[PDB]
Amino acid sequence: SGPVPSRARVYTDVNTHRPREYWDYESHVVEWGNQDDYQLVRKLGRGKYSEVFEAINITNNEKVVVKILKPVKKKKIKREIKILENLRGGPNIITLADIVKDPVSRTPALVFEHVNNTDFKQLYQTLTDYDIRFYMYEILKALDYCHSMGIMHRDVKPHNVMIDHEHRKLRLIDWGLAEFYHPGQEYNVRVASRYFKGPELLVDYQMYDYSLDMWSLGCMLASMIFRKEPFFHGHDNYDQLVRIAKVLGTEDLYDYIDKYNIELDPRFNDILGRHSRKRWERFVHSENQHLVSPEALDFLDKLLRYDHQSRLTAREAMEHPYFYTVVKDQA
Ligand SMILES: CC(=O)c1[nH]c2ccc(F)cc2c1-c1cn(CC2CCN(CCNS(=O)(=O)c3ccc(-c4c(O)cccc4F)cc3)CC2)nn1
Ligand SMILES: [Cl-]
Repeated sequence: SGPVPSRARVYTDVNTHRPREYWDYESHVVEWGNQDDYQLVRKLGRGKYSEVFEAINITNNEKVVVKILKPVKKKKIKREIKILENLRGGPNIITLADIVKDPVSRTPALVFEHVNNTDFKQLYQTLTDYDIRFYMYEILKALDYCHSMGIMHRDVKPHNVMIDHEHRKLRLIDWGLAEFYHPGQEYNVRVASRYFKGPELLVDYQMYDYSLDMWSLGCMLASMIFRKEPFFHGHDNYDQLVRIAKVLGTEDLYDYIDKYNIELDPRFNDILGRHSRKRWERFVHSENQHLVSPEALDFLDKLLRYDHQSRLTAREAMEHPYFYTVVKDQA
């Protein structure tokens, strides 16, 4: 036969219970403003699907970010917009403030609240163990919210987390890969960034769920606390899985494959090999020990599992002892 079906352990039917217009983004009609309200100041970054500019709203002098979309499928634009609107006001979700089209070229852009991330290379290399716990909690607040709202982010990774440390402000950004979760729907595995792709995506298991975001969360925590960017440094999609096999081991991988009756690409035959599951200690050394603790390693081990159904949910994660101290201060 073919694969064994899978359903998310939490928020399973959340979208079944909502009215249709909530998730049927194909039919959302969009209302465009004039980009001429917004004047671009400088460029902030590029990417596969967009360029991002700092801009000024000339009607109220407010500073904003304009995200000019490169040509995506028309329905992916509706999708991102509908997701952003559904999540607007949620904890640590970037707030969408406008939808405009260039008046001549007719290119669409989204307008967001500005997050000030400048002097971030300092931030990277100087977050305390406490700050990492803090910002992990902030990320998790964003993921529990969007998962509870029936939405898979699918592209969690440091570049899609914006932090303004001066104001301990974190926003989860770029929802253009996000999808609504529906039980039984088979999704596109060609999502996320290579180093953050979950095993489900690498073996072509299409019926995945919110747990994917938590595998990605796992790869950021590991690469933060070990100081190894990226943690799983694969050289293509196939070899990405080998690199995970070299840490998680092959026994658990092949048990996962068997559990879900996954057809494994015959390419993986020769390369996956035979690998023992490593202890997290072999990634510790004097330069990163200050960020590694028993709690951090228990927490991380519970995110990086082959079987998506067995990874910690966002909510379960926020309850881990790792965050005991963060939870206390918030109060
Ligand atoms: C791209 C895009 O659609 C976009 N759309 C927007 C909408 C509104 C807006 F205003 C801006 C944009 C942008 C947007 C994108 N950019 C450029 C990048 C430059 C690289 N940094 C990554 C470092 N992050 S960061 O907070 O230091 C960071 C991240 C994570 C951690 C971390 C970790 O990796 C692991 C554990 C704990 C952690 F905290 C640390 C720092 C992010 C911004 N600027 N604006
Ligand atoms: Cl964005």
